[PDB]
Amino acid sequence: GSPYLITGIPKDPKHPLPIRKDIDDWYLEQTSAGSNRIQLTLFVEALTVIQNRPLNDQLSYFRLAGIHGAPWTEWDGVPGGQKNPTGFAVHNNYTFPTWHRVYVTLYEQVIYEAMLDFIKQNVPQNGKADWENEAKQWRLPYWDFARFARHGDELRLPILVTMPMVKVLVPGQPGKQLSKPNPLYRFQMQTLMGTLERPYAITSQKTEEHGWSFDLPFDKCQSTTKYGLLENYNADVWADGGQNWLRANLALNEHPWYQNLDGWDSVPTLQDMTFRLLTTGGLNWGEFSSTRYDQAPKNWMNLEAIHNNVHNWVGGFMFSRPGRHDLKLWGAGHMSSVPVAAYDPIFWLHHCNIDRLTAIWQTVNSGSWFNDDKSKVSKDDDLRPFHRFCKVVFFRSDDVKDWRSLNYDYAITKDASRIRKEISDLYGQ
Amino acid sequence: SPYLITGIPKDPKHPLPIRKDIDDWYLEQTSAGSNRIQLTLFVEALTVIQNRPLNDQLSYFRLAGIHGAPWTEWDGVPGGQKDSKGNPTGFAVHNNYTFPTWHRVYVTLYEQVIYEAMLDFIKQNVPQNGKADWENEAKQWRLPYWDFARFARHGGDELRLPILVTMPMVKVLVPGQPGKQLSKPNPLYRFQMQTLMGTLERPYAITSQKTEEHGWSFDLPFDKCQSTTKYGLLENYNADVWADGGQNWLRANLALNEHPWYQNLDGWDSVPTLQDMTFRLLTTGGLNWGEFSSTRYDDKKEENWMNLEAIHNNVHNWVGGFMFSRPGRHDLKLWGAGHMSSVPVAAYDPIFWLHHCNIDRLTAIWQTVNSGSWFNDDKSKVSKDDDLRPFHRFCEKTRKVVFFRSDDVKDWRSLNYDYAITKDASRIRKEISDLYG
Repeated sequence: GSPYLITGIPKDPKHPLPIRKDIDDWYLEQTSAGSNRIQLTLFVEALTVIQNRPLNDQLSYFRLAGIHGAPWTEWDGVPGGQKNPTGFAVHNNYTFPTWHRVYVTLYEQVIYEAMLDFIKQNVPQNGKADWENEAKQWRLPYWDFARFARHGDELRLPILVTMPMVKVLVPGQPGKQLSKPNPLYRFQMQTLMGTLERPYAITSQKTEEHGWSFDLPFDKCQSTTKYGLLENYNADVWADGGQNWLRANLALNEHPWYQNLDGWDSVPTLQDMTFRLLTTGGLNWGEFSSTRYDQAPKNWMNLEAIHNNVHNWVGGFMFSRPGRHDLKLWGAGHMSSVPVAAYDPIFWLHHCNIDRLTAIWQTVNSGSWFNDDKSKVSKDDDLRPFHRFCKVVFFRSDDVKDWRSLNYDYAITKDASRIRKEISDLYGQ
Repeated sequence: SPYLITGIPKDPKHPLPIRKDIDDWYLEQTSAGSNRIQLTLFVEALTVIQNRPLNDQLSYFRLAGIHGAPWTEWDGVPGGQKDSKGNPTGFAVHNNYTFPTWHRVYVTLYEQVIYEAMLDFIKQNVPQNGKADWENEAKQWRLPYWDFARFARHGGDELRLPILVTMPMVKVLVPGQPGKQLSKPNPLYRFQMQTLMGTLERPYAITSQKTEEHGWSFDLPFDKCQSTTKYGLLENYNADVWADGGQNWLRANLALNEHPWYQNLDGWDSVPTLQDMTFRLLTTGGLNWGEFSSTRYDDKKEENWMNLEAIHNNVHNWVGGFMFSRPGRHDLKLWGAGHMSSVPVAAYDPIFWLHHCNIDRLTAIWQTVNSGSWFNDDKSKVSKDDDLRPFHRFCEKTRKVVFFRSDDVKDWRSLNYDYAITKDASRIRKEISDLYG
């Protein structure tokens, strides 16, 4: 049904600006004895429904991920097949943060709507009000890739992302938990993705490694993978190369930046680079938002550059065998490849945190919004393919300058009096 | 009970069938067309065996239980044994000269149980017209071995876990409908129960297992695992991760090729790769059975070659993951613990058997080029006549049920299997050089 208006979760007066929580904190709460476990259940059941929707359902997980890149089809009546090929997503431009702000909100809203469906069909009548109230309080959790994980000093993929199965409530049965395949662990189709019905087939994707072109064999995958695609391995391994989360964690903490860091004062960790992003003063929106601005600054990195490295480190960015010292990080996977990154469910949790970093930076740089010579040109670009009710029109970056208009917030931005102390507590050395 | 172990029965149409390299076998089964009957048989039979209940002593859990935890009876032979530390221990022999022969029988038990389950599968699922062909493949099938010392082929320069062990799903034939195929969970990828193993009914619960790392004690939380894992157990990770810590096969492959030997190699001529260490095992002259077979021969070594058991101990570590507690930063790349590194629970990981199949093959190779070296040095002679509990056999001479003893399996061909490499005594030294030198 289109156009599909993207609004964020509708406003309820007894749910003022609910917050998007850190996914590790949220998971730990939901699985504690003092929680009803309803939000975890709702998220798992809803995302499972969404992933199981057919290709001709534009609110299926496949089609939502397909907005970003391959297989470069139409969405919501907006044509695809743009050229050479590429998707709706903005990369290397100043609208990178705002295009993705709307994309993350779309995902969140679709999940919320599926939660309501689940409740109507599965919850005892006397429990629906309670479950609905949890659905209205739920927002899409973020993965804090720059925060040291709880340990009863290491950055880690989310707890829940590393679990193949997850236990959920059986509505109306205080005892029953049931273990189910975890829809956050990976996404797979019922066949190899390169054999999907036209026009949905996922092709191999070109990459360059040590000055040679390789074909990343995503057409040969049935499941998304982190690090599991290696050259000169049998293609039956590539069908499901695994969620090799230990290697992703290693990459996050070894922080092999792709940038040349000659002349830098130090090689920062991912936490310290993030800290500098949020605390370095005097930068304009174009400098903060995108690689396009750049001779490049040293001892600081822009949001998109950090983002690009984290994608590489989560997905695996070396298909062909590297030299001896790099073998510890060998392997390629979806998140390192723009055309197919959005299929890995961690994509959305990562972009939730990029959205949070943007909100934080906005809060402490309120005068810098598409306001310099460079980013000014792009401010009024249509953020296709996303529709809103003004007449129905395309989103523009100014529409989402205030993320609260989309009826979510972050704890760190809600409590703005403390924001500089909180940035220091979380990410300061 | 008793379950009489014989090896797969002799069929005159199938003289001494061979145990194949499981990567070669996998490619034979899947590459030159869809010649997938043995692959289907192995997958379907092992799936049935893994899904048998605990009160079936030919269930996967109970067969794996023979080796170590939970330290119960099998085939009417009581548990309750203690090891050199005074801890509970299983029937398995470690640190004695019967290490190779105890495990030779164990591997044959597993192969025999699988074959019997293949026959049931065929009777239940294969139409009359296909029975002969499928029965022929079952009778020719033997347990494949994982050649941990051979470079993996490219369609080679590095050692790797088996292709098939790293696949979560596998495609099998539908016997009823030639041309039709189904993707199924791969029973070689991992083994799991339907609850955490620490909460199984008495007396089968798997406890945590105490291990030493850098001089300090750790309780490896195998009680909190539903699934076997390679490297997935890390200290101060949430227990929900431990329930199924994953098959982290890239880390296992890294360890195999980095070969972090646990022994003190001070003053060695060089630090051998796993392939070269295996070469040296097979080609170093003037060794006796005791020296070849066990870490017991020379304690100080464990305090320019390495014995079979010592190599086996390292390979178990490298497959399973041997660091639960977080190491120094320079060693983080190999952090993580898992079942294969822990004697009490290693047999639950399906790769255990493929590894031990190659340990059996290495023993057969060594025997072939060291004729007469067999429990007859001053140290190993005392163990020659040990009962290999709990394994029963029918003695044809006395017509009694008795335990296996090492001399019963001196000739592995009496158990009705062989290895290609041991077929031609004229060729074996060349083949050792071709593969490992």
